[PDB]
Amino acid sequence: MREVISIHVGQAGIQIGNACWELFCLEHGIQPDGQMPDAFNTFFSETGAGKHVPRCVFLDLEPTVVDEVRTGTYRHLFHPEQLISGKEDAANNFARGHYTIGKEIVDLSLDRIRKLADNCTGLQGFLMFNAVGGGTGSGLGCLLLERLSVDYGKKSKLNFCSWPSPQVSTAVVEPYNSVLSTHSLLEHTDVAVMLDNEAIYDICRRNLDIERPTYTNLNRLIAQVISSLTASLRFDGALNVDVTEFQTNLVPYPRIHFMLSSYAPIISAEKAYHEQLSVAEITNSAFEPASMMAKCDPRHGKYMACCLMYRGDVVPKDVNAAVATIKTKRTIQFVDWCPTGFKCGINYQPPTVVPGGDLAKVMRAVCMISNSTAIAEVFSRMDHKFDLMYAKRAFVHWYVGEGMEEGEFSEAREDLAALEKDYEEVGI
Amino acid sequence: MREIVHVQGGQCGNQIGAKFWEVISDEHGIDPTGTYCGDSDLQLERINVFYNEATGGRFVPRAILMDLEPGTMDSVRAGPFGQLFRPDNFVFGQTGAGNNWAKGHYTEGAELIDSVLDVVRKEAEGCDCLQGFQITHSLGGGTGSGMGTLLISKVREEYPDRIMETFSVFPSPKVSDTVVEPYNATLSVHQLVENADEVQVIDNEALYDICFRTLKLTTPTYGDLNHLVSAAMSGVTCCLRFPGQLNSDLRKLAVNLIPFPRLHFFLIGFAPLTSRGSQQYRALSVPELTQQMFDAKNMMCASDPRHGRYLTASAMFRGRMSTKEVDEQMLNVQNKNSSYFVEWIPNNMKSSVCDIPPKGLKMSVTFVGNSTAIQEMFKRVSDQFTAMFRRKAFLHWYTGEGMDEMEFTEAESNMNDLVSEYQQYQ
Amino acid sequence: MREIVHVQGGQCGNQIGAKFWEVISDEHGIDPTGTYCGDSDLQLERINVFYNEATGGRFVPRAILMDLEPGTMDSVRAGPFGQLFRPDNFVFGQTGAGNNWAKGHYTEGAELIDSVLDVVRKEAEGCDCLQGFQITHSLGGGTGSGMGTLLISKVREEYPDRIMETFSVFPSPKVSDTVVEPYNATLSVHQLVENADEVQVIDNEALYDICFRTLKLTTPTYGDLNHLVSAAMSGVTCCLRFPGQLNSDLRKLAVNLIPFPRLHFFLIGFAPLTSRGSQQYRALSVPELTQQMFDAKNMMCASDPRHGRYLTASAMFRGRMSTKEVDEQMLNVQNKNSSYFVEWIPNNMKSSVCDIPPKGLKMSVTFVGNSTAIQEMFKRVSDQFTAMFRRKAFLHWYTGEGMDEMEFTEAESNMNDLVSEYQQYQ
Repeated sequence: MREVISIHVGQAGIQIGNACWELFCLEHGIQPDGQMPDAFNTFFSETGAGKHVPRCVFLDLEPTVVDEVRTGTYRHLFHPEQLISGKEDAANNFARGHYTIGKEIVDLSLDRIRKLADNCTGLQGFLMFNAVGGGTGSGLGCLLLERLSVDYGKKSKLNFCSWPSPQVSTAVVEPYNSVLSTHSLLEHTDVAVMLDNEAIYDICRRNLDIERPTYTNLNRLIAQVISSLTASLRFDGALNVDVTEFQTNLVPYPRIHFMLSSYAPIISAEKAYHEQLSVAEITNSAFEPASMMAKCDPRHGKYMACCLMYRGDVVPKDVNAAVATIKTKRTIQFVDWCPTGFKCGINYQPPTVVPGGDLAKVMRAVCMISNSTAIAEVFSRMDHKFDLMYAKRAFVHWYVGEGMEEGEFSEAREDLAALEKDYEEVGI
Repeated sequence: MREIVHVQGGQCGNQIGAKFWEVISDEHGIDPTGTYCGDSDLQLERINVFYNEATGGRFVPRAILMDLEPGTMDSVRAGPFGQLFRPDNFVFGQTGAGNNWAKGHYTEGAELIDSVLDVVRKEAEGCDCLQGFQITHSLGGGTGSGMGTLLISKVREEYPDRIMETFSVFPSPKVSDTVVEPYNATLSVHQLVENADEVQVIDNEALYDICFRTLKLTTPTYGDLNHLVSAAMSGVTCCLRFPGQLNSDLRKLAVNLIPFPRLHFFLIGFAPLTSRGSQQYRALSVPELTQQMFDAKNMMCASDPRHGRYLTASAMFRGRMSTKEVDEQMLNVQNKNSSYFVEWIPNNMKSSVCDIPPKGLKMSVTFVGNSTAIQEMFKRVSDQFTAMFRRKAFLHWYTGEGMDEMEFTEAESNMNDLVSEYQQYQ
Repeated sequence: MREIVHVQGGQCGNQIGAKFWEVISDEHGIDPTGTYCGDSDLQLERINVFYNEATGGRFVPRAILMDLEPGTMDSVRAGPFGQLFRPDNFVFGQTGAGNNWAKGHYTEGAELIDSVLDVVRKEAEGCDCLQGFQITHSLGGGTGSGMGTLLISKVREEYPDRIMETFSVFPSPKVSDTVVEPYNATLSVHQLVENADEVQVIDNEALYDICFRTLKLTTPTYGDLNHLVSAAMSGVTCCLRFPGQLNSDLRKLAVNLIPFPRLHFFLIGFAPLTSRGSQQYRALSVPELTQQMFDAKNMMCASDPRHGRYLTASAMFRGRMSTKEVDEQMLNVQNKNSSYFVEWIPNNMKSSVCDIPPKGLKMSVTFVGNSTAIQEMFKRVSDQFTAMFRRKAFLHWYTGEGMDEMEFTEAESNMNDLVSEYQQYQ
């Protein structure tokens, strides 16, 4: 009917997808076996006697993280050939993900995607989840998106990049992988949403009061953002929003599609005790500049287009009252050529809480996805890192011996330089 | 007799139209299952204006429900008074115009317009001679503003001399959804100034103002806002369905409001509108109706009427009421607030009296006025349009999808000419 | 017919005005639940002067309640006769003018006057034809003297020809609270002499004398003090509400007792006033009433009238009573006290007899006087003002809210000439 196809590439994609599919199963009330005891058709298919299989593919070059899904609780939820694993790791190399080992699994991946997409017309789009800091997430991510652009041309392609942090790295060669990925996802994606790890680290320190969080706590918060994004496809609402709606409403120029996301409220079970979660204050905390999910303070940018997804016990008059206060607040800055800069979407179904998680049951929530010119600094910062390391050719011999040519560094750098000049020209 | 064919387009149009059929069924005494109850001749004698006999004695609306996204049509069917509509009159789409006027009008609107136009012709040719068409849609969206205005163009080519009334909601002034509002609005107006006979403007923000300060309703949902618009929709067409002392149909309203064919944009008002607490305090009389109807605080357009002059205005009264106070109060409002009416028209006001009030009230009035204070709305859309167009912002979604750069310049030129024609009379 | 709109400002005004809605309520026989009890036509014939029908049979006061703190508004609704008022006639402030005339008139009152003038226009224009407005406030306070005097200026701009009868309670002669008394008094008076038609002054020191020496109460509360002032405030407008041998209105009193437009400050008195023990002992006659009426110890103004001359004076008698003894005693007092009257207006006295006395008496009188002994107040406030202005004490809050030094000099000059023009005719 209308459905969306999720692609998870890399270890980051898979572990985010594990949390994402746990939330989707619990909100529609299907058990890990796959059968519940037709609005939800957008994420699950039908296999005979009442039983539902997800519309996703898991892709990884190591066997490790995909075999651990295969032996977990969700053995029979996923189709056995939706979880594709290769033999050897890409090993933090962009060149390995495209030219050496990437070609052997992309053909098998496209066969699965074609079989899963030709059940219906009215395919809404694709969701990609990947890390640009890695080898297989960045390298094979590009190769799949080049292949998808050739076959499925006009379909909407949303990307969720787990972007490298300014301070915390967990890799040394990630400035190389990130600049090469951004060059090649610029001409392949429609909308790219920037997620940073240390942004969610600081959110969970102050809001959830978790001093020592893990990746499993991060991925729950990411899953709540995706749930709020695609809530309108699944549930009935007062003002619904599609997947194809974002590209008409958020991206003003073809190259400018890099955004910043936020979710509010993120409140603990003890913390909910004392607080009225009013529509006015959950929208104030969404725009509160410290509470971004990308570690870019939006005081040093201008907002260009902004999309608010209300979910829950939300009356439309309090949305209009709350967004008017934001516009009149003079520390929030808008670009001159975009006088009206809001899309509001309101859904009825409240956010579902995972048992034994860290979030509390809340009656209403906001997910905000905005385009701003503050993303200029997150591209300048890797560009400072990239020049400092490429100037005397560190780590280059791993890439050039692996199957790509010296010069793709130079081409990717000038493409990023072109993107930086584009953000500067749009602001003035 | 005479018939109105109803066409309901977009998510906004479908849920405004779903509650329209709730109020008209209630006033004609139709059970949601389609039967009649109420045992009165006056309800039933003129029912073919909105309904069709179905040889099982049930009445089916002459409504065509049209959308590109199958979500909102499921919602209308599942709700109360949802089993009333004919299932063949639903025309689904699969893809959805993502707030893009291009895909509403040109590319995805084209493959569905053949399907909807077949159904409209089946209903239109079915009667002796129909009176006209009424469309409820939105101009800030894609499928209401794009495909709804395409339908207006096609039906005016086929049936040129029939009346065409449009209940259209506009972008709100202050805070406003769907960031490409001025692209959608400006492109839809120039396709609607040439092809619609009377256009009646609604804002959501004006309706929120009404429900806060007059109705004193604490949590107004879109059910309550649509109920207010449906009240005004029934008041324009009272005289077709019920007898009265002075009848006025839609063409009577058209000949009496619009001096020049280019200017046909109307402000809509309804009275009385009182809170539950203040219902029992008020003297519900013709002088009170006329005071409440001439407020900026009561108009369902976000355009302050005292900043302009009323070119021509009309008041459709309902109930058992005395006609001299219908006449003398309309004289009273012209004389005392003399600065707000234009000079080269003597006796600007039109009155019609119908004998059947809405259910639960004793007397009501609906106001349709051609004001030149609607210049303020077209200037607000036009300067927002010129803000974005100079920088070529969000243009590649439109220009890449099968229109040209020149249609935007034509749209701005046609709407700036509409601004200029209003300015010469004030 | 004729209606008086009653408009209340400040904590003092609202506690004084709560007792007006007690003493008028029981004289017209209105139940605090809204209904009427007392089965007599004469109370009910002329009730639109202070009340409005509410189509439930209940009577709602024509009262406008305005304050900048909700604290005294909580007191009004909680007490007896507190359910009578319409809640929409209540208008609140949240911040409170902290005894600053500047923020009562300029800063805090600016955002609230738009709301309260809306409520007054709903009541004023809502009737057939209005007579006048009456105001209760203070001069010593911020929210009574600032926002109440701004309302007088704003409503005079809309309704120039209607009467204004105002109770302002003055700063105390001997000991006064609220250290900015002369800044609130002098700043209010120069706008009150240009915008008020009649002002009759009340002093708290005067009421302390009355309740001690005449009423012989050991513990006079402000419940009891406001009850005494409210008794006289019924008496000046009584003859509008009940028929009589010789009728009088406020405009009857206005044309007669103000000889020149600048001097319209009045003294009030009341008789009879005897203690609880001496109700059974005193012989209630018109000769004894006129002896109590021409006494400084009956006056509700803390002045000695024997130090000056009564320019013009008036006595509104109430009760079924013989008119000769009304007329001959007024002649008797003018012949005996030759030097206490002015010479070049012969027969200075006005009498009016209304036939229905207040409840619990058989005969009563309410006394107004335009005296030139009111120079004691204006000189006493002016030299307290002049002393505190010479070295610029407390000016920086009033300069802080957007005044100048020049408005203070004008305020002194406008009131200093008022002192001289009383002295000119003494």
